[PDB]
Formats: sequence, C-alpha cells, structure tokens
Amino acid sequence: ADCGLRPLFEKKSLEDKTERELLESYID
Amino acid sequence: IVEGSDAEIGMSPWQVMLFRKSPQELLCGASLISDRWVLTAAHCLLYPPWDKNFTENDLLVRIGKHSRTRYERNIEKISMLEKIYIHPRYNWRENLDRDIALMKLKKPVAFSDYIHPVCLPDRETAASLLQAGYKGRVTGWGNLKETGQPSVLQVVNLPIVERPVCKDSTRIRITDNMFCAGYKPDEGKRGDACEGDSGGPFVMKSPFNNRWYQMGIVSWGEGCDRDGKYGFYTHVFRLKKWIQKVIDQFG
Amino acid sequence: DFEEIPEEYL
Ligand SMILES: C[C@@H](C(=O)N1CCOCC1)N1CC[C@H](NS(=O)(=O)CCc2ccc(Cl)s2)C1=O
Ligand SMILES: [Ca+2]
Ligand code: NA
Repeated sequence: ADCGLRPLFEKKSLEDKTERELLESYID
Repeated sequence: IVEGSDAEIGMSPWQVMLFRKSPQELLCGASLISDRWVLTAAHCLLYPPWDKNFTENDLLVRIGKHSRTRYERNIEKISMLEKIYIHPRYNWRENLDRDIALMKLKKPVAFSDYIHPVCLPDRETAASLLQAGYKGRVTGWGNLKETGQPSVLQVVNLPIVERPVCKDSTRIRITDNMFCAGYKPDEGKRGDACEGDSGGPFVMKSPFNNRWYQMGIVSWGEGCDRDGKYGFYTHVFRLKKWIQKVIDQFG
Repeated sequence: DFEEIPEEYL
C-alpha cells in the first residue's frame, strides 16, 4: 500500500537529481 | 550500466543484488516487490545453454545496497531464499521470451530508509506510461563498458522506443512480452544497461500518484550502448497474471 | 574485491 514511495525522497518531499527528466518526458 | 552516473543514497530502495555464495560474486540485479518477494529475470537463475541452473541454496539476495563490493553494516540486509519460481513459458531456447522469475525469502525483510518495495503496474498504469518517448530509469552494478565494474550503484534514464524501431534494430524475434529503450544515434545522449544489470528494474514515476512502478526487467541486448542498438526489457504488466498467481498461491 | 559477509548468512 506504501509501494513506490521512497523514504528519502517522496516520503520527505525531496526530489532526486534527475526525476524531473522523467516527468518532462511524459508529454501525452 | 554504461554512461550512467552514481545513484544518490536511497534513490532506488527496491534495488536488490543477487549474490552467489561461492565463489562470492554478483550474479544479477533484482527488485523488492513486498517484504517476502523479489522479482528478477529468469535467465539470471536458469540458462541451460551456459549450464546455469541455480538452486535456492546457491544464492543470497542483498537488499539496501549502494556500494557494490562493501559489506554495508547497519544498512544492507542479507536474505536467504525459501523458493524460486520461474515463468513456466520462459523461452530460454530461443529469445528469452517471458524472462521473469520470483524468489520468496525465508523471512520478511525489515523496511528502512534504504529498503522499500516498488509498485507493480496495473492495466491503467501500463497504458498511460508505456509509450514511445516516455523515459524510464535503470539501475545496477553491471559493467560500465561492453569491453570495468562500478564502485557504487549506477543509474541511467532512457526513453522507451517505438516497436518498429526495436524490431528493425535486431535479427532476434521480438514479442509482446518485451519492449526496448535507449537513445537513437546522434541524439546527443547515450546509455544502456550491460552485463550484471540483468534482472534489475526499469522503473517509471507515475505523474498521477507520484509512485514508482516497475514497468520492465533488464533482459538482453546485443552488446551495451551500441549505436542503432537498444536494451530489451521484460514487459512486467503483460506477465502480471503469472506474478499474481504465484503470490496468491504460495505467499 | 568482495568484502566477506557475516558467516551466519553463508
Ligand atoms: C541475448 C542475451 C542472452 O542470451 N542472455 C543474457 C545473459 O545470460 C544468458 C542469456 N545476451 C547474451 C550476452 C548479452 N550480454 S551483453 O552483451 O552484456 C548486453 C546486456 C544488456 C544490454 C542491455 C540490456 Cl537491457 S541487458 C545478452 O544480453
Ligand atoms: Ca528485425
Ligand atoms: Na544504443
């Protein structure tokens, strides 16, 4: 139920250095 | 991983190392999908043409790692295998069609900052994210080059490639249970998985619910990071019915 | 290369 949420990132609302690159590719 | 970079701490907390007891060595990547289940590529466990047929006792899984070779005291957890399950239609004779396997752990692994499972996609997640152009992320401790090994977990983000382009890049018969990813030549960016990364996860971050889903499993390629060539990944959603069956039945 | 792991795991 808590899958795919990283304690050091999503859980603390911090972003890793390149995830934005993934989001930017999701254009459709 | 070729042309990737060092993973940040806790960046891929579902990343698992498949470890051979003796001689001590990295066999493959894998991924944590719950406290008792680890997903990997079938060919990491069973590949008759190379006399590979591992039993539970031959192996360990190391979870929560960053460093490749270091024993990460107080960080990593090392688990023993209770039972291996290989897709019954895994095609090792031909093209590695359905390259997927599950491993049940003897005991539940405790979650921490460094250890946390990844989500598996449903029909809807697959439909919206598995599109040519959309980038996923591959991690592993495999070779840095086709022709050495990294000090720490490597990461690379790569775009999903149009199916006709995947097919035209190789003589191998591609199936609906595979997808390929990677940049075209002269795009200005490169990157790929490589030997030792197999069994590892190709993940994508849902822009709908901010969760990471494992869409693929590093499966095969003809070389690593070659121009006009692409990495092939087991299509995880297409095989989710088998995943669920094994889990509902033996978990 | 690979650092020895605790014996309990082996
Ligand atoms: C076709 C496949 C195969 O038959 N295998 C995989 C290795 O274990 C035996 C069966 N194969 C044979 C050797 C080759 N290894 S490799 O040239 O290092 C590129 C490894 C990968 C690159 C991109 C992905 Cl994804 S993965 C490879 O992937
Ligand atoms: Ca072809
Ligand atoms: Na390439």
